[PDB]
Parts: sequence; structure tokens; C-alpha cells
Amino acid sequence: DIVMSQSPSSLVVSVGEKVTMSCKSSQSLLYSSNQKNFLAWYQQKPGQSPKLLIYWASTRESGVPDRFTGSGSGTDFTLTISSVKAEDLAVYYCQQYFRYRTFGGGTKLEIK
Amino acid sequence: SLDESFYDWFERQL
Amino acid sequence: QVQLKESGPGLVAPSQSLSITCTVSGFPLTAYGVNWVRQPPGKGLEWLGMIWGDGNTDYNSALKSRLSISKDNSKSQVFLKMNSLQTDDTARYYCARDPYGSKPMDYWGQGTSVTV
Amino acid sequence: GEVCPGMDIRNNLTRLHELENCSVIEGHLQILLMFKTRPEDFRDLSFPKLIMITDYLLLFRVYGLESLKDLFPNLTVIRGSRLFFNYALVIFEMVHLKELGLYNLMNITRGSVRIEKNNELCYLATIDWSRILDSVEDNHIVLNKDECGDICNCPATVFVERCWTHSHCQKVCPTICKSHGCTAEGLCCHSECLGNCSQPDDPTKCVACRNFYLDGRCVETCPPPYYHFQDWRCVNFSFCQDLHHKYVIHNNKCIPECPSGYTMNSLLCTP
Ligand SMILES: *[C@@H]1O[C@H](CO[C@@H]2O[C@@H](C)[C@@H](O)[C@@H](O)[C@@H]2O)[C@@H](O[C@@H]2O[C@H](CO)[C@@H](O[C@@H]3O[C@H](CO[C@H]4O[C@H](CO)[C@@H](O)[C@H](O)[C@@H]4O)[C@@H](O)[C@H](O[C@H]4O[C@H](CO)[C@@H](O)[C@H](O)[C@@H]4O[C@@H]4O[C@H](CO)[C@@H](O)[C@H](O)[C@H]4NC(C)=O)[C@@H]3O)[C@H](O)[C@H]2NC(C)=O)[C@H](O)[C@H]1NC(C)=O
Ligand SMILES: *[C@@H]1O[C@H](CO[C@@H]2O[C@@H](C)[C@@H](O)[C@@H](O)[C@@H]2O)[C@@H](O[C@@H]2O[C@H](CO)[C@@H](O)[C@H](O)[C@H]2NC(C)=O)[C@H](O)[C@H]1NC(C)=O
Ligand SMILES: *[C@@H]1O[C@H](CO)[C@@H](O[C@@H]2O[C@H](CO)[C@@H](O)[C@H](O)[C@H]2NC(C)=O)[C@H](O)[C@H]1NC(C)=O
Ligand SMILES: *[C@@H]1O[C@H](CO)[C@@H](O)[C@H](O)[C@H]1NC(C)=O
Ligand SMILES: *[C@@H]1O[C@H](CO)[C@@H](O)[C@H](O)[C@H]1NC(C)=O
Repeated sequence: DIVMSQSPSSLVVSVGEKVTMSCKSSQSLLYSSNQKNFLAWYQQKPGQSPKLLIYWASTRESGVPDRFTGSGSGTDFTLTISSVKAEDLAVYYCQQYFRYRTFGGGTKLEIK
Repeated sequence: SLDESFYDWFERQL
Repeated sequence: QVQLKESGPGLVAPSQSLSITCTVSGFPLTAYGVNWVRQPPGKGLEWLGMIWGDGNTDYNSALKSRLSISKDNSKSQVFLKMNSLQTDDTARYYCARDPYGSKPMDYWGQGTSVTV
Repeated sequence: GEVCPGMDIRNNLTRLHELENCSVIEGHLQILLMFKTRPEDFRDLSFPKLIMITDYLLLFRVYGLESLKDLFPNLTVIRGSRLFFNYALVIFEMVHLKELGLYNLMNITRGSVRIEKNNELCYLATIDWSRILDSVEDNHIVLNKDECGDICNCPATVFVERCWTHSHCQKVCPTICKSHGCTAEGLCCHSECLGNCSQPDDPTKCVACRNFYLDGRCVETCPPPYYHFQDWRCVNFSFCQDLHHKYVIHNNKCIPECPSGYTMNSLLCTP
């Protein structure tokens, strides 16, 4: 089974700063047939259900701000927030959907 | 030729 | 328009089973997948399993032995059943729409708080 | 509807009724050499269920047939997975054909068009093939009746108004819709649709798929554990296995044979 390893587990950042977070998969998520990565990123705000942000590792879901950018291929993936907003406090999860699903440990976005 | 190839197939059918 | 909602029992005695019904609307269960994910209080997401449009299922290899997912396409319902719950199965249980050949799980239910 | 295999219909109209329940022809369709047929034989002959052909459509020397508007009113896509020497559509020596009338044909996914030596054939100058094929450069449309008096409200493209018959315009969608199609009100079909849909922005309401078909829905790729079949539909292991036991698996595709350098582990191709 695929192991999804997220870094950092937690981080504190101020409004306006850039944030980068990592997701490493134990096996490649690159689908030969379409040359896309079977990876998604979700945002879970406090007291809410997860929301899809990115799929195919870099495709933004409809309604998701342009400040969120997914990147990477194969096993090593990154979610970047270009300029963090106050509303972005949440736990961010990556998920593989190649065969079955697996989630990371989630990076915690604290804002001071 | 492609036009040869083409026409010849219809001919094979007659 | 797309909706999913879990109906869970709230409380389960240790060693008893958990049954949850996910009622959906706004899409056909014949064309979409539905997964079950749980979240222990303040902890991460654990994928439990999923049921494809064709009714085939996939279960989490770690908890494969405890889970069953079935559905009724005509009643727009998806059913989770889990054997002998223990205190560490206390979690919020969510059902979510899996458009398999396009995007990963998009629409989620608000989950059902389940306490052992 | 049903998925039918390729057909070669000649001599009589008898075998033609084998298309009566097909929505998709998984193969080609050849209709040829019908010398005894007359217009009356086609007046009440229609296959409104046919939406798509995966390979090519070929019509040659079919007597009495004056239009295809009643035969294939809803044919929307010709995929061109296999071609007739590089052509996805062939209309040749159709002695009585007055118009094509394929008024629902929105996309030819691969291959070119060859329409040649059809004395009587009009309503060709009125078709804008650049809306149907990415490249019209290899089309071969010559030696047809085309002064025709092609009388068409219809869209105009480079400028000339576009139609299939006196009573049917060529459908043209807003440019934002790309190849996906649109409703009558101009609302885009879903991005996984091809050509047309019954409802906007719904991948279960497509007349045909841009990529692959699975479980009543148009999908971008076949996800594991399904395999790409005939370059248009998703199938499971068991289906590929049933074909094999009167097919192999390679690169997430169910295919006729192992490519060069591979052999079959007894269903996966291994080097
Ligand atoms: C891998 O793939 C194969 C093949 O997939 C096929 O291709 C896909 C692209 C897609 O088109 C897909 O639909 C195809 O099935 C999978 O195998 C298929 O599994 C399904 C079940 O999920 C089977 O369906 C059942 O078929 C029988 C027989 O079919 C009739 O029609 C044929 C037409 O050509 C004839 O040739 C046959 O002779 C026969 O008469 C039906 O009777 C069944 O109907 C009942 O169930 C469905 C729901 O599943 C209901 O909608 C119906 O109304 C029926 O309801 C039953 O009614 C009775 C009486 O009222 C009641 O007592 C029962 O309790 C009711 N049952 C239910 C469940 O409600 C089915 O439709 C396919 O036949 C089968 N295909 C093949 C070729 O094998 C396979 O599942 C998959 N493999 C893996 C690994 O999962
Ligand atoms: C075209 O379809 C009709 C209707 O039956 C369908 O096809 C079956 C194979 C099956 O998939 C059914 O679920 C469908 O509804 C066919 O007509 C029937 O033919 C059989 C004999 O073969 C007869 O017993 C039925 O009563 C017929 N029904 C009617 C309404 O006439 C027809 O034969 C199909 N044509 C082809 C070429 O397959
Ligand atoms: C016809 O539909 C296809 C479906 O996508 C359009 O796109 C071409 O499709 C193939 C395979 O999907 C690609 O390899 C090509 O590169 C695609 N071309 C483009 C420009 O995207 C095609 O454009 C449509 N054509 C018309 C005129 O409708
Ligand atoms: C042709 O059509 C007749 C009906 O007119 C049919 O009975 C016969 O089987 C067919 N014969 C051939 C040779 O196609
Ligand atoms: C598309 O399909 C509908 C029926 O689903 C049909 O009535 C309509 O004429 C078609 N439209 C286009 C864009 O060809």
C-alpha cells in the first residue's frame, strides 16, 4: 500500500507570507496512459469538511483561488500559497487516488 | 500511390 | 445541487457493529463512486474504502477485515457496516463523491460523529 | 444503447437492420454495391440510435439513396481509430446522392474526408469542415455536382452560410465551447463531452465523449483497475479476459496483441 508522507506537520506564518509544503509518496503516482500524477490536495478548515483544492497534482478545482499552486511529479509533490490570507488557516492534506486512496499526516497552518 | 491503393480497393470489389 | 448526508447512530457499545447510511442527491450512484473516510477527534484522515459505480468495492488493507460497503442505486443510498468497534474507532465518519476518471473525491457530507 | 461490431453491408438492404439497436459501432461501417435499391426502399428507413462510429464510414455505389439525413440523423462522431487509407469518411460513386445530410456530425477525431465522383451531389460547398476536423488539408472533395443552388438563419463562416440540407443548418457553438458542443441556447456541454449533450455542464448527459466512456459518464482517463479499450471505452479485467478466452494488457490498455519485445505472462505483457 502507498504511504503518503507530509512535511512539515505544523507551521506558524503571518498574513501575506508565502508558504510551501511537501507531500512524498512511497511509489510513483505518475499514470503512464495520460502522463498525469494521481494526486490531490484538500483544505480542511476548523469545524468543516475537507474541500478539494488541486487534482492531477497541478489542476486547480473550480472556485479555488489562484494563490494555491500544486507542483511536482512521480513521488515528490508541493503545495504553495503565494500570499497567505487570514481565511487560509486549515489543515492541508494530500491524497493519492491512483489505486485506492491514502492521505498524508496533514500540515497545520497556524496564523499569528 | 494512395489514389491507386484507393481506386484499386473499389475495383477488387468488382 | 450535489448532496451527500450520513445517518449514523451516534453511540456504539464496545464490541458492537457500526451501521451508517449515506443518502445522496443530484447525481446518479450508477456513474459515481462513494468513499468513506473517518477522522478521530483532532487527528488526520483515514480512508476506509469505496464503492464504484458498478458496485465493486475497495477496502483499506489495514481494516479490510472489519468493513462492508453496499448500496442501493434506486434509493440513492450507500451503506457502511463495521464490525466490533472499540474506543479507538471513535471518529467522524464521512461519505464523499468520487468522480473516478476525472477528479478525486469532490463533494463531502458533513460526517457523522460516532462515539464508542 | 448497444455497442455493435463493424459491418460490411452489400448487395441487399436485409443485413442493414442489424444496426437497429446500435448507439455505437465499434469498428467501421461500409455500405456498398446495392444496384436494385430505389428511393422508396429508403423513404421509411432510419437508424436514429446511431451516435458514433469508432473507425470510418464508407458508402460506395448505393442506388436510390438521395440523402443520409433519414438514415443517420444523429451520427455525431466518427473517431477514425482505424481508417480507410487515411480517410474517416468516404462517399464514392454514390450515383443518386443529392446531399450528405449528416446534420448531427460534429467531430471527426482522426483522419480525413474523401467525397468523390458523386454526380447529383450538392450541399458540399455549404459544409464548413474546419468545424469538424482539425485539418482539412488532406480532404479530397472533387468531381461532384458541386451550379447546385444550395439553398439554406444559418451560421456563416469564411463568408458563407452553412448547412447540410434545405431544412438543416450546420451547428456552430461559441468558441469557448471548443469541441464539447452546446445546447440550443448556446450553453456549453461539459468539457468531457464531444459534439453535443442533452444538458449543459453534465458529464452524464453527453451525446458522445471527448476521451473515454465509463458507467454512463464521460471520463478523462480510465482509472485503475479499468483498462482503455478500442481507444473510447473503459473495461474491467474480466471483460479483457473473456475476449482472450475467445487480448492482452499493456500500458493500461486491453489490446489485441503484445507489442514488439513483449510476451504474455499468463494477461499482462512483460518484456
Ligand atoms: C466486469 O465487466 C462485466 C461486463 O460489463 C459489461 O460492459 C460494460 C461496458 C457495461 O455495459 C456493463 O453494463 C456490462 O455488464 C461485468 O458483468 C456484468 O455484470 C452485470 C451485473 O452487475 C450483469 O448484469 C445482469 O445481467 C442479467 C442478464 O442479462 C440479460 O440481458 C442480456 C442482454 O444482451 C441477455 O443476453 C441475457 O440473456 C439476459 O437476459 C440481468 O438479468 C441482470 O438484471 C438484473 O439486475 C440489474 C441490476 O444489476 C437490474 O437493473 C435488472 O432490472 C435485473 O434485476 C433483477 O430482477 C429479478 C426479477 O425481477 C430479481 O429477482 C433480481 O433480484 C434483480 N436483481 C437486481 C440486482 O436488481 C443484470 O443486469 C451483466 O450481465 C454482466 N455482463 C457480462 C457480459 O458478464 C462484471 O460485473 C465485471 N466484473 C467484475 C470483476 O466486477
Ligand atoms: C433489437 O432490440 C429488440 C429488443 O430487445 C433488445 O435486445 C435483446 C438482445 C436484449 O438486450 C433486450 O434486453 C433488448 O430489449 C430485439 O427484438 C426482440 O427479439 C427477440 C428475439 O431475438 C424477441 O423475443 C423479442 O420479443 C423482440 N422484441 C421486440 C419488441 O420486437 C431485436 O431483435 C434487436 N435486434 C438485434 C439485431 O439485436
Ligand atoms: C474533435 O474532437 C477532438 C477531441 O478532443 C479535438 O481534439 C483533438 O483530439 C486528439 C485526441 O483527443 C488530440 O490528439 C488532438 O491534438 C486534439 N486537437 C486539439 C486542437 O485539441 C478536435 O479539436 C475536435 N475537432 C473539431 C474541428 O471539432
Ligand atoms: C436478400 O433479400 C431477401 C429479401 O428480399 C432475403 O430473403 C434474402 O435472404 C437476401 N439474399 C441475399 C443473397 O442477400
Ligand atoms: C443535440 O442533441 C439534442 C438531443 O439530445 C438534439 O435535439 C439537438 O438537435 C442536438 N444539438 C446539436 C448541437 O447538434
